[PDB]
Amino acid sequence: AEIEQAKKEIAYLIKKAKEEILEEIKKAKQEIA
Amino acid sequence: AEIEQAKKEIAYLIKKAKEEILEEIKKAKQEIA
Amino acid sequence: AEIEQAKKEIAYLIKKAKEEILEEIKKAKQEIA
Amino acid sequence: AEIEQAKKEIAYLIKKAKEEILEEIKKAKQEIA
Ligand SMILES: [Yb+2]
Ligand SMILES: [Yb+2]
Ligand SMILES: [Yb+2]
Ligand SMILES: [Yb+2]
Repeated sequence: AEIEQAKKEIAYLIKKAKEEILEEIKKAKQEIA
Repeated sequence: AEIEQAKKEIAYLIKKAKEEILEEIKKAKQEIA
Repeated sequence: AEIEQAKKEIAYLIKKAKEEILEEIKKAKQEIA
Repeated sequence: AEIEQAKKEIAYLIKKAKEEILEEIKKAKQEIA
């Protein structure tokens, strides 16, 4: 089930990227405001 | 049509990530400026 | 060549998301600083 | 191994996008705060 495996891997990369970006926006906000 | 289904799922994850990130930038902007 | 087509479509979505997010960070920066 | 190649290409695009966005948040932070 390689198609599904590739999708799973991509989804995990998106989930990690999203979370790190949201964290960094929030932490910048907290530093400034 | 598994290839298309995987693409659809990935596209939805990107769309959600994009929207949440843009929202959080705008809300930070509004808090500061 | 459906695999390649799906990749092309995903790549375009990432490129649009990246560009919009970078634009919005820069415009927020310009408003504040 | 086209499925794996497409996954590799997508992963690289995500990695570049993530890194550029995180850099730009940090640099904005540094300019303001
Ligand atoms: Yb987190
Ligand atoms: Yb929204
Ligand atoms: Yb642009
Ligand atoms: Yb870097």
